[PDB]
Amino acid sequence: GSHSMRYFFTSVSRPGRGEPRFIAVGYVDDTQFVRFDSDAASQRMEPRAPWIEQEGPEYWDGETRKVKAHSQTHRVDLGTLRGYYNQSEAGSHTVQRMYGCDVGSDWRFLRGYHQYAYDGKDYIALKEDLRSWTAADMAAQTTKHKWEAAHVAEQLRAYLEGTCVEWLRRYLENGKETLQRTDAPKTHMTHHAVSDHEATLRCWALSFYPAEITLTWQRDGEDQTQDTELVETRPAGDGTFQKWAAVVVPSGQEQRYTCHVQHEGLPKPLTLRWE
Amino acid sequence: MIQRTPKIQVYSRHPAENGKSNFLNCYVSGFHPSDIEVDLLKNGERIEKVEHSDLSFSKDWSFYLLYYTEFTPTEKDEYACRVNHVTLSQPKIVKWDRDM
Amino acid sequence: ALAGIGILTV
Repeated sequence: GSHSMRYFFTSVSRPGRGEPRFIAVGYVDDTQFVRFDSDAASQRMEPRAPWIEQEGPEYWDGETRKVKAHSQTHRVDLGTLRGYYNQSEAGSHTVQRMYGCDVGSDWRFLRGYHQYAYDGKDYIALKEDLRSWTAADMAAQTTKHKWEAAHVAEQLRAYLEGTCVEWLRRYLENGKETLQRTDAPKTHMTHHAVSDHEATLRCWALSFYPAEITLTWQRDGEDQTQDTELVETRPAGDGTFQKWAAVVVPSGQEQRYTCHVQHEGLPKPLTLRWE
Repeated sequence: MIQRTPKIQVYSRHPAENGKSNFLNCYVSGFHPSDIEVDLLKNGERIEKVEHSDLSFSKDWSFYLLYYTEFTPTEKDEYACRVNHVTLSQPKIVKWDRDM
Repeated sequence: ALAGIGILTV
């Protein structure tokens, strides 16, 4: 019953087309709760979940000031990085940053993170001890040194293991009805002939929360990973998730296959068989 | 200069039942850079008033977005999602199959 | 809530 709070930041430059675009988003577990979009007329951090709307003007004003400061730093980052990598002035580039914290079922701190990528590649990351940095580049080593002199890791440590966890516990209680819910997957199988001698067997998991789930097919109780078509878990759009797994079986062997479903919402993992 | 092709899934929020209101979704994921074009089609016509989630990314830095529109499926109406990205030499069209 | 310190330019 672990949880987490995570902020996601994306900055994309657009040469000769004005300011870089900046998008910030925040999540509690798999539920998004705030956003900020540099191209929006609002110029404000905005609510994306009903339980966050109760926060007063002091919270919104504060998060707006901070998200604008994040936006500005990434503005600068973009130009600095072109320079470190001596690349053209006219090419669009992307910078990404993510940070947050995880807590266990007891809501105690498990780990913290703060990572940064340039054009989709790891740039610099805070290690798990929250004291050292990983820099897989000569340019990333230059950033590592400035961040070391500024004692940035010590400041992030206080936030990740203190402030970050403090806000996650508050959001978890304020939005308990949504965030502390366990919606077990509604399951069913579909069968479809593909030919005279083969049929498709699809196992469905619908309307579940949280998103974490294991869904597998086995033949005579044996692993069939190679022969299983498994789609990545996807959002229904109403706060729940969906996933399906399928195997092509020779007609008349339906009874040899079993779909297995494991999810926090289920007391006991489920085993289904077309029968 | 990393470029990753988007995975595409077209599907309804609830089980498809003719004459009953629902949401048609097009979930694009695992792509980079973030520039992407996503349209929902009804019998080959681009649907207006299609909304999408706020841009976010996965643990491997790849992006994901959900496009969505409210619809009422019928027996004869065909739906599809068309996606264009720098990794596709041609816009990819994925047709909606109510069993997927 | 967002972090208020430690977000330094690269």
